[PDB]
Amino acid sequence: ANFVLNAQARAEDKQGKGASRRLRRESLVPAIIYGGNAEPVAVTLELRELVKALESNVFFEEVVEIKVGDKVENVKIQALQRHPAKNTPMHADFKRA
Amino acid sequence: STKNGRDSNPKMLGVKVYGGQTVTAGNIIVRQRGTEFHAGANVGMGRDHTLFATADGVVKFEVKGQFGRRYVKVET
Amino acid sequence: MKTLSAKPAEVQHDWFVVDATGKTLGRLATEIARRLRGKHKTSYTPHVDTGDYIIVINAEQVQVTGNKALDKKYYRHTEFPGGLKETNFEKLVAHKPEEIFERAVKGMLPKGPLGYAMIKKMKVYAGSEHPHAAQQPQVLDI
Amino acid sequence: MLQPKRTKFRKVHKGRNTGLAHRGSTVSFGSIAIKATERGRMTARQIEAARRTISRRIKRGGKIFIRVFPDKPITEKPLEVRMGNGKGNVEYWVCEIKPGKILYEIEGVNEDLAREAFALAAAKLPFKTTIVTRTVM
Amino acid sequence: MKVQASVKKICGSCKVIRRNGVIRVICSAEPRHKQRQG
Amino acid sequence: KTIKVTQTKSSSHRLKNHKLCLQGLGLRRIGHTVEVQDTPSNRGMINKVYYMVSVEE
RNA sequence: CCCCGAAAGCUAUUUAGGUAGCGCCUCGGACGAAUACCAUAGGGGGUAGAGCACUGUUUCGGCACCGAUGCAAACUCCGAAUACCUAUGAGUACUAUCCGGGAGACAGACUGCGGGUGCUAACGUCCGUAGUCAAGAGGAAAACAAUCCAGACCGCCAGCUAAGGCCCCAAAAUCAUAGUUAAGUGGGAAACGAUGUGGGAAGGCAUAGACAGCUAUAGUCGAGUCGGCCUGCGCGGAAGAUGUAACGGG
Ligand SMILES: [Zn+2]
Repeated sequence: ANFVLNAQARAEDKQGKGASRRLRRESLVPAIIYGGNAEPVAVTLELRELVKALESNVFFEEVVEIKVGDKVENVKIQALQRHPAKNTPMHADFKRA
Repeated sequence: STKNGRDSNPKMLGVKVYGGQTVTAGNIIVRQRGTEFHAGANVGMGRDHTLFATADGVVKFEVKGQFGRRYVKVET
Repeated sequence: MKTLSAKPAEVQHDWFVVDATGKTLGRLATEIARRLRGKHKTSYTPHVDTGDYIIVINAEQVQVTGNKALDKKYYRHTEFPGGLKETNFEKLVAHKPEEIFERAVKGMLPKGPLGYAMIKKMKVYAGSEHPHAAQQPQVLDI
Repeated sequence: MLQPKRTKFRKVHKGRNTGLAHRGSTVSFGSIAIKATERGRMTARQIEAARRTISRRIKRGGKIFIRVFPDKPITEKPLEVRMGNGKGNVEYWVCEIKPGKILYEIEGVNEDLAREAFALAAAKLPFKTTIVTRTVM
Repeated sequence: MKVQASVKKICGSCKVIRRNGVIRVICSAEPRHKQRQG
Repeated sequence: KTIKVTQTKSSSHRLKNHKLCLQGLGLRRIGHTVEVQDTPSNRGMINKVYYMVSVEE
């Protein structure tokens, strides 16, 4: 409700090292959604939106809505990877809740 | 002056026959300082822990037993 | 031997007059060198001078861009020890305008007896008048 | 001057310094820290000088955590000695620095004071640094 | 005049200016604060 | 069912196995074109030296 | 005149610039698919990376142990890509192997990658691996064995391209579209310093009136303004000896 992330699908041709580097050059972020009773889904987000969401403390405890097209998932942030020297986010895990 | 500068001649240890190859009786399979591999069916062990074949057949490697030892055997 | 060379006895040199007011030095010198060497004629031959005569008037109105008026340096060396002399574009253009054109075109012509012969066909005059009315030069806008 | 109390071997190979600092790039003791953004070497004298500057600036009002330790010995030839004749003698100790390595952390001090102290310390170091603070993840 | 590689403002009456491609610091209160980068 | 392969660069300074791949395809000089059966064994040699050949189907 | 075509390695040597056997060249005979390239299938590993389970070493808490946190050529609970061995198979290729006659060579060099040594110095030195020179001409890099492109049987005043290029010296675009630079930066150099100029993401204040100036928080004044964060290109830091001399020149 308070936090909505707009995402696109990440198909198999957009996975791997080269594809992820191309995405990050395009200034997007790959992410994975897993959790009980369903099959994991791979998505992509916007760096500015992710940074803005992480700027607030309450984001790490609330349930957020990730919307890709018509469907919508209610998740919580589970893990996060950062660049060691620049601190820019590089990947994200979301657990279904 | 230095106090180092010594070494010993090479000893040429290692696997001589790999899995899936055919052997005749007497062929040496593994040269090893200790028992890194153990003798299975149709394989004998020498006094310096060398593994050799005692029958004609095909070499096979596996992991077996309660201690997880590596075994080599010959299938006829 | 079907490809023929031009014969010097049949070469015909025409006379042209060019006004240098407001032109850029190098972009004028390239065209002058082309027409002095004769690259614009279909009888062009590397070992024969087939070019035209070029008169240049209003030589002190030539221009350079950027800060080159203060910064572009002209050097020469008398062969005595320590004898390096230096000047710049503003002083040189107010003093001897012909030297600027001579240096610029000399740099772009070939370095040999034929090049010495080809540079002799360029006449540079400071003012708006030239003494070659007897040759009836034509106006060339380059 | 920091130095190992004991070592297994006196002299070590030169090696190569490649890669990033995936370990030791997260604030774990204090609230604010300084981390290197460029790779290089850090000597014991440099560590001591930076620590002294930071402590003097912060007036011993908080705790300072040092997260780099020099454990690699470096040798040098005696001087006016020709090539050969064995490896040289140990002269000083260094710590290898990869981008992302956190050098110092401060606990219990105001942020402006900590930034002033870190700015003073950075002028003593042979590589570029940056300032980071604690985050949830 | 102080001629140095690093030129900074010392007090509040100092001013950083650029003249003919050179960075200078001029102070209204203290003449000993005059600096030029070089 | 059949592939046309043309050699586009020199093979004088390449690796030994790469030269052997060219010779095993049958190419002999720059600009040479050959026609070969479409089998995985042949596509292996083609993919090994992709950088100096042009392939048409 | 025609054909082929090396090596500067290993082992030993009162041996180290000599020699001998093997490796590498050539000629004759035997014998042909037993050979190689690639694709499938089978196999062992302890390197790169990583980690702290052993051996050492490190920091901060608690009571030799516990909790967080680092490091290792001679540490390992782990662990690739390549390389290597074997079997089957398509296509392409004068391939492998054996028996004999004749040798030369056993001073190597640079470049890239993995390293020891040195100062992460040297056109330094010692190994592994690939290319070139040696024993190789032509075009490009101004000139320039070892870099880039490319392997010269002979002749032609024919055509297409590679690397590299298309203002003049000097062959080919003063070609087209959209931006950046003002330093001749381009066409030598760092920590560091700074209202130089583009681009991007935020934040604070603001026409019930913001910043600066002004008149003793009021008050004239009428729109934007304030301070940081990423990022492109520029500026200073920048002193040498015969002559511009750190775009080959114009
Ligand atoms: Zn002042």
